[PDB]
Amino acid sequence: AEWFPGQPRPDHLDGSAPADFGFDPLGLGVEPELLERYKESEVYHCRWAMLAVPGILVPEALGLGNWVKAQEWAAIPGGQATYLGNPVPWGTLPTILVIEFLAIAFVEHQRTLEKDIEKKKYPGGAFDPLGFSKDPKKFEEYKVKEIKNGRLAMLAFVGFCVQQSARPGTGPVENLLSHLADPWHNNIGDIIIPRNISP
Amino acid sequence: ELNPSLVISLSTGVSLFLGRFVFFNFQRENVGKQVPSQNGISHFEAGDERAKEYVSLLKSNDPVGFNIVDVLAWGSIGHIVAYYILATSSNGYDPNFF
Amino acid sequence: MRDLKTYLSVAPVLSTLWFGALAGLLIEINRFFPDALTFP
Amino acid sequence: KGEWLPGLPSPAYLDGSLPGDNGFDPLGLAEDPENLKWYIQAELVNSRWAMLGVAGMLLPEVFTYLGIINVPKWYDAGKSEYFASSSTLFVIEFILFHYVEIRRWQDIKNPGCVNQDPIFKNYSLPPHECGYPGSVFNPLNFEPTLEAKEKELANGRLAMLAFLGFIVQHNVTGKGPFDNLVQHVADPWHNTIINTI
Amino acid sequence: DISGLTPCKDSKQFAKREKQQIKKLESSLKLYAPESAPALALNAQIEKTKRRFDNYGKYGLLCGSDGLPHLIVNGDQRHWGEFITPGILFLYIAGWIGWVGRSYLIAISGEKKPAMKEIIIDVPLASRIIFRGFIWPVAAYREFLNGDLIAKD
Ligand code: CLA
Ligand code: CLA
Ligand SMILES: CC(/C=C/C=C(C)/C=C/[C@@]12O[C@]1(C)C[C@@H](O)CC2(C)C)=C\C=C\C=C(C)\C=C\C=C(C)\C=C\[C@@]12O[C@]1(C)C[C@@H](O)CC2(C)C
Ligand SMILES: CC1=C(/C=C/C(C)=C/C=C/C(C)=C/C=C/C=C(C)/C=C/C=C(C)/C=C/C2=C(C)CCCC2(C)C)C(C)(C)CCC1
Ligand SMILES: CCCCCCCS[C@@H]1O[C@H](CO)[C@@H](O)[C@H](O)[C@H]1O
Repeated sequence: AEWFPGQPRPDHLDGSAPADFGFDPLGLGVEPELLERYKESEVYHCRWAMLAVPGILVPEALGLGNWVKAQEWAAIPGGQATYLGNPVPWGTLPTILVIEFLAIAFVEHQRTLEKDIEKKKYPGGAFDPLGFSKDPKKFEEYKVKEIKNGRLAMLAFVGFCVQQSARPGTGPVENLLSHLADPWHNNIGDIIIPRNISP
Repeated sequence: ELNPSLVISLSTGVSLFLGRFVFFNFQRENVGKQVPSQNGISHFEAGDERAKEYVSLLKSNDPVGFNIVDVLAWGSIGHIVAYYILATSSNGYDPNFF
Repeated sequence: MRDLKTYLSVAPVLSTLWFGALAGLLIEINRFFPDALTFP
Repeated sequence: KGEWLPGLPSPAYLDGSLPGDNGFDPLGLAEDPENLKWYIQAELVNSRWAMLGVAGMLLPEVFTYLGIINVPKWYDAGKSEYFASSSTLFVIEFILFHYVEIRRWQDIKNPGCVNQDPIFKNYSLPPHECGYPGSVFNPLNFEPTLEAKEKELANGRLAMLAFLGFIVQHNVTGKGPFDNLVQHVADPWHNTIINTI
Repeated sequence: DISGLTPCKDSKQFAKREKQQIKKLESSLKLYAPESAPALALNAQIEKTKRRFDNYGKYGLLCGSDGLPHLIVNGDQRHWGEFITPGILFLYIAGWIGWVGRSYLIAISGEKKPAMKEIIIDVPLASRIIFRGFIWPVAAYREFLNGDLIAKD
């Protein structure tokens, strides 16, 4: 389909790619190589954003804290972490920083020795143990579903960040419950119009 | 209370491991494309005899070509990190954010 | 008559008439609305 | 095709084919055809909104003066208490209009893009003229004759002038339109714009 | 208030300035008969000063530690009458002038010797053009979309 009904689609976007709805007003993907890089970047971003949403929502829904509150055990000299209400014996900032740096630097490396363009985004193999990708038609439709769900997760991350900035000290689940309490008074309106009656 | 020898040795070891097994390929493929040159030719080819590269110094019997210059660079990075850790842990700085 | 109207359309004469009218307008505005620092 | 000023020739681009053409363009705003096509749509939508606005300010005040209903003034209805608070209402209005006005704009850019609805692809708007959708927007099937368009444009222009009069009268008197009319008709020769200055 | 300034209705230096101005004006009043025309003219100046200071008090201006009004430009919604509204009015008048000039320069461009209409002005043509600046924002915008504003060389 098309993102803007009644608008001609750009020449460099012909709809053959998964989830291609002809959205590129600024013309960032005119160069084919840049478009190919952007595709893999978008899929990699979508997967991280999709992983983030349950990890932001579930701990707060269980009362374990808040996606912003959970990061403030650091910035305290004696700070120790907590998992499901249980202290982490090694959960101190200098240790976790080194472990995170080493592990992520090692796994992001050797993601880069993959030179086949199609397998930079869809490696398969050990990452596809159940074999969903063997059927080509199903593989293509699953690609479309992955990109479409990822875009929604990306938008939800911005929702989380802007809600946190707009209402400090609150969480996404708290915001949803507050809206569901009085939907006609707890909205975005008192934030874009910040309680300032001009007359 | 932090042992200086342990911290320095561990940081140097980690830096050398990263430089030898993780970031080696990127560094080599980047130095391959950046050779200083003036007017389309290298400094030595221009006539600067003091700009000749030391072939007898950069060669090594490492299976991937790790040499003394890589050791010096990654060890300097490891020592810098180690001394940052020691100097940042000894002080009692508390950013009172919360 | 035509030539005199052509002369009165020359740049200096039109300029002095226009700036005289402007000066009179501004002077009368300042006479009836003096000492204006802001716009109420 | 009439003359807004008897004697003045009509501009060349005003051919007398458009509804409501009286040769009125002293400032040459519609000389470029691309600008005239835009100004036709602008006039239609502004007249249509001003019509409803003038009705909304006038009629409930007339019915309040007669005692049938009791509603606040048009300039005072804003700070009344409703079920949804002003900011929420504004946000809903912004979203709904951001949809409908872009749908309308796509038709101005090219005539026949947005005739088909997305959700129920079975239906579609029959081909029409810009600013005159019809079909669903004309449920009672009133025929769009030249007379009807001329009446619509005349009443719309009168409505825009009425809206401007309402705004200036409230700014310079502080009261509503109908009470200004009552005060004037009570003693016409001492209740004019001169006595308010 | 803003930037440590106090409103001129509260500041004592403003009132002291007003008192000293009236005292300076009243010293020359002693040299004339109470009924003479110079005595009538200095009294008008005294009333003008009183009205000026009362207006500066009423408009809600901010005064420094010197008793003089200070302008606030940053964009405060209670100080728009000092820069924002006058600036908008100036930008409306200047755009009017510029647009009327541009239209007249365009109208005489296609003639045999167009330099003669630049020293001897075609007054009827100028009269035609002049009142088109009342809607100058609309036309200036509209030639931006179409592309009749900027010469693409
Ligand atoms: C739409 C037409 C219209 C009508 C019927 C009225 C009617 C009235 N106006 Mg009014 N007015 C209008 C437009 C209109 N106005 C516009 C557009 C403005 C903005 C400039 C004003 C600004 C205005 C002020 C500032 C004041 C009035 C006042 C009044 C009332 C008595 C004094 C008077 O009429 O002289 C003044 C009338 C005018 C200045 C209007 C001239 C401009 C319009 C466009 C004339 C058009 C004539 C039109 C063809 C007639 C249509 C008749 C039709 C309805 C049958 C009277 C009820 C006075 C009032 O409320 O005191 C009781 C008052 O103080 N009006
Ligand atoms: C049609 C009139 C007109 C227009 C539209 C412009 C427009 C422009 N001039 Mg400009 N200019 C003009 C006349 C005009 N000028 C005259 C007569 C002179 C000689 C004194 C200059 C000297 C001049 C210089 C030295 C510079 C500009 C610059 C500019 C540009 C930036 C704005 C600016 O700095 O304004 C400032 C404008 C002036 C200082 C001169 C204004 C003179 C009056 C107000 C204009 C009167 C026009 C005419 C007499 C009225 C026509 C009447 C007709 C209906 C019969 C802008 C494109 C600047 C530029 O290129 O940067 C982008 C720049 O550095 N102009
Ligand atoms: C749309 C409109 C008004 C809409 C009003 C609305 C929705 C009101 C809503 C409310 O009241 C209610 C319902 C209930 C209240 O509780 C709340 C509010 C919100 C207050 C006015 C348009 C008003 C539009 C107007 C007045 C336009 C006038 C334009 C003119 C006269 C131009 C003339 C020229 O352009 C030509 C024709 C030819 C050129 O050559 C020469 C010149 C002269 C330049
Ligand atoms: C042979 C061999 C081996 C071994 C190796 C080794 C063991 C090496 C080592 C190496 C090393 C061991 C190196 C080191 C280096 C170091 C360095 C290079 C350092 C530097 C330093 C610095 C640079 C410092 C600085 C400073 C100062 C001076 C002062 C204080 C502060 C600071 C820190 C800044 C193996 C078994 C593996 C295998 C094969 C065989
Ligand atoms: C107030 C608007 C009308 C003012 C008319 C004044 C004279 S108009 C005058 O006529 C001359 C020929 O007689 C022309 O040469 C000249 O260009 C023209 O400006």
